[PDB]
Amino acid sequence: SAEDKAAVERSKMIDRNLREDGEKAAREVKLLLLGADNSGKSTIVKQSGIFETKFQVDKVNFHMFDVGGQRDERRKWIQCFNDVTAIIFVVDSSDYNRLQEALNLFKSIWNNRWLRTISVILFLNKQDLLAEKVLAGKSKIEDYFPEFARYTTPEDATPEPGEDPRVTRAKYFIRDEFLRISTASGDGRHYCYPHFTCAVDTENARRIFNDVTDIIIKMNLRDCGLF
Amino acid sequence: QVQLQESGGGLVQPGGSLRLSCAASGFTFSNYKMNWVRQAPGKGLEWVSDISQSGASISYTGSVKGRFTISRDNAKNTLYLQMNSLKPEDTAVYYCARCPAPFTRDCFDVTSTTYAYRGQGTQVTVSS
Amino acid sequence: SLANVTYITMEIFIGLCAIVGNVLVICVVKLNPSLQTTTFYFIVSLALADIAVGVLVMPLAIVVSLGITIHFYSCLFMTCLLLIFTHASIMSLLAIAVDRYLRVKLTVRYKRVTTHRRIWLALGLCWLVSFLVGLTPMFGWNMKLTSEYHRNVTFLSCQFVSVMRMDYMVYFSFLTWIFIPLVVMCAIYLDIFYIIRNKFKTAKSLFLVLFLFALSWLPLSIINCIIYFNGEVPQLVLYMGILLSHANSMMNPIVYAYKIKKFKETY
Amino acid sequence: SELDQLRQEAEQLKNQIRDARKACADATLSQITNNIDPVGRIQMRTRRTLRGHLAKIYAMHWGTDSRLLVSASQDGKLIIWDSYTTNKVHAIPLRSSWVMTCAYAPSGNYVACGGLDNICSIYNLKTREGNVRVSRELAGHTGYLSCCRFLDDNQIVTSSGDTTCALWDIETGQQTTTFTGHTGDVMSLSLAPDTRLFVSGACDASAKLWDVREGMCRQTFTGHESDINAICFFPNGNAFATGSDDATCRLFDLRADQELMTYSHDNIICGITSVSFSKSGRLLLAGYDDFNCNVWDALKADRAGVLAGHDNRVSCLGVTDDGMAVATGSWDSFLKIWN
Amino acid sequence: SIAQARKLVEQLKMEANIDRIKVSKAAADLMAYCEAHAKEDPLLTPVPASENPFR
Ligand SMILES: CNC(=O)[C@H]1O[C@@H](n2cnc3c(NCc4cccc(I)c4)ncnc32)[C@H](O)[C@@H]1O
Repeated sequence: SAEDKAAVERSKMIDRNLREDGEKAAREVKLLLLGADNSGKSTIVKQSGIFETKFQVDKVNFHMFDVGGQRDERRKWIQCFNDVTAIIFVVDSSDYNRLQEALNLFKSIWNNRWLRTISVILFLNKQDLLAEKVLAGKSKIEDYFPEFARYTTPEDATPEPGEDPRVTRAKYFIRDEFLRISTASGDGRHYCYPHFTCAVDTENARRIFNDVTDIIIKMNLRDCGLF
Repeated sequence: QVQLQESGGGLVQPGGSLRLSCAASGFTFSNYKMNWVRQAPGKGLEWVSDISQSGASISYTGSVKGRFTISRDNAKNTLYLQMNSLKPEDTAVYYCARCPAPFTRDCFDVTSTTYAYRGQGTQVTVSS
Repeated sequence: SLANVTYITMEIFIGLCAIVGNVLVICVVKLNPSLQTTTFYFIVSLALADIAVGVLVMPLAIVVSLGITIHFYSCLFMTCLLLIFTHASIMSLLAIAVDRYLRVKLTVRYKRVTTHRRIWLALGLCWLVSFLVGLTPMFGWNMKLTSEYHRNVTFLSCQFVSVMRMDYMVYFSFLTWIFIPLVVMCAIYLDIFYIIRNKFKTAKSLFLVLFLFALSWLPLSIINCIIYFNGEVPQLVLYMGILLSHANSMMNPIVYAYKIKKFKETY
Repeated sequence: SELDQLRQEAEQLKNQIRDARKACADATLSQITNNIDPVGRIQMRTRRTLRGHLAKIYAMHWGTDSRLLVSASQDGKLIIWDSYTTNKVHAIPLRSSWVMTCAYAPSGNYVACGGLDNICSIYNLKTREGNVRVSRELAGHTGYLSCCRFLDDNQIVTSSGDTTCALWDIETGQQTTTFTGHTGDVMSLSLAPDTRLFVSGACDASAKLWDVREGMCRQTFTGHESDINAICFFPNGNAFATGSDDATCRLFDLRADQELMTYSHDNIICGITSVSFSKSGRLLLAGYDDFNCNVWDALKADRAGVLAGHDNRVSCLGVTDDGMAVATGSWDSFLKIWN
Repeated sequence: SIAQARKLVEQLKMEANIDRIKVSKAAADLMAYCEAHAKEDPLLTPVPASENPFR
């Protein structure tokens, strides 16, 4: 029992370090960065294998995981991100031809059985490119989305100062396309946080912090039965 | 052996109609949501439509809404795609893609380059 | 003794429901390691207090009603045990409220500062304060100090009125340890409601936990305030107040543990 | 033209293989094993609960001593447990926390891990300094490394998400043999008992039998409908069982080159993450997504029992070499030992 | 794609030229292996608690 006692002491010493490393790991917020190549997801916060971006907002450290170095098939490796606080979904809102691809990918993430407890921080990126595409008039959303013709801007919309009504109607329609999916399934377990961002936007880290704060509050309240 | 066999594609005048058939074998057809995906010349893979396991939840991409009508026959294990009012941008290799897992609302990776549960495709050429 | 028979036969019904219900709480938490979370340490601490009501307060509430001729301090220790384990339930409900307040106010930092070490100290302090509230009459707030008649009285009939002082029950037991937590619990559950609204199914949950506290601890406390102001109270409405005070320990798994989805899934 | 001719020739070859399999299918495993007595109700209970992991466990491998096991959880920790005493022998901090697999060398001197980093990291447990350090990082896979198994201290077959399996030389860190042919990404591999072969299950609903030395795919086994997440070789090496997302476990025989039995039930609609045989191969233990592990009578396709003790997804399942225990890691951050 | 299809055909030629035994013979071999090792299978036949290291 001399070596047996040393084994238990080694195990307790090891279990002590796991508790220390778990507390350190709990201070980090794990985020899944997803999006197409043209989404501009690498320039959201602006701070081989899987690439990790670390940024801190209000003394809270966020670990944003951009999964490069994988094939286009993601039905298996996305199950590794079952316990992330949020999935950061970045969409090239200006690219209408790949909007449906983004919508299908968002629909798969939303309805996946290992991702149905994960709230999605949606970034409708390239709003500057979306604004110049709508004002030009060469590319029409109605060619790619016939329901845009019958679409009206919501009364809850918050247009930017000096923004054209066509641009506001366009970007909120894209938001409602993702929000139609989000409201269709996942009753109160997870929520979508849509944000209109540009390439030169500097408040995306704050936006992730505000949404992750909402997610963790709702997660804590759901544990005690309050939410 | 999961095998999807597209048929019915061919040369069709613009504004014409073309019905595609996807003979399915090697899996329980009624347990899977079925997809149609495109391969335009010089363009990436584009999802066209999906039909649910029962056939109730049907969604099309906006470029084909009002023109394409997807249908399935679980008894005959066949996935259909009625392509009416065909335009020249619809000239593509149309593949019937099966969602990877049964009884799943999510449908991952059907537009991937090397997806497995997808047929060899049929060539639909819409030209004058 | 027609009302006394009905009171005793109903304390057993409240007590047996209390023990059976709250043991099933500590079983589920122990048989599922996933439910050994930060949320259920307050529920387990609440469950231990509620079991203590069923096994140590319910039989002793009968003995203080039968009036058996025992010593003053023996009767005092029995009545003090009625106040230890019932104030432990009240402080555990305050502990849940403060914990639910830290989920809404500490936000992302909740699971970082509220370690297992500081919750055990917090739950231990609550139980420690619970003992020190209940063991206050044992340190000279007993009726022995009211007059020079009670100094020499040994082997009296064990009734609550003859052994416990209304100064402790109104000023210390209700105004310090039941009213101040209730004001805090109302303040916490009104602040939580204004955050879930700023971001019906949430008002219902927050009011229930607060109304059942008030339905269980205000009727007995108002009665003790009437008799302290020279008023009079019927014995049957009084017994209902004592039944309502022990009914909180019975309705706690259904209002706190059963609202949690992980708990309700196993049960 | 040429592509259409090659596709027609491939269809003719597939029909030829199908007809050969049908000609060899005179009877079924159900018919042969109909007269044998059923195994009864196999009621395994949790003997040890390993509670040190603070995140979902993706894989667990037993050591050949049947006492030490390595567990891989997605918190960046490889914990090696003394399963008899629940003592943590080692806790290896991982560079990448997204570990999807772990291997335990038959000598016990090394463990492996891998995942989204696309790197199989070999850790030396018998260092002269007394602390476990990474001995070799195996780079070259262009996708997530899904499974790995040591053949010896110097060779390890690693299956990855780049649709290829690779045989590595740990001393040189180079792929001595790349196993190509799976169209979908490979999810699991199972070394044969003689280590001359290994079967790999992929997301193309096909399992391929590979020759380790020759490097070619000797046999390809189809019959599953969905992604094969799990694969395990029968103890004699002449057959293997697969686990898939189509809620079926299928037993494939190498020498018959076709599926022998399907282990499914109508109330099972969840995929299979892990499969493992008992020492005799009579019991096929399979981990499912319904948080339970159904023990399957491998010869009679009867659900012998249920290992229902996990509150989250069962990701891995391992049976010891002597068959004395079943280790079931899961996504509830606990490993349970059953017998 | 032509090279990928040609490689698939060559692999299928290798797989179509393998000596396959009957499913009855393979089933008999698996059943014989199970019945010859059933006594040394602790999961199948439970061992006494004295010999079980997890008791
Ligand atoms: C905060 N903990 C309690 O209230 C517990 O203490 C007991 N408890 C309280 N108040 C009582 C009472 N009050 C009438 C009365 C009448 C005259 C003088 C006095 I001093 C009191 N009678 C009998 N048990 C009484 C009950 O068991 C409660 O669950």
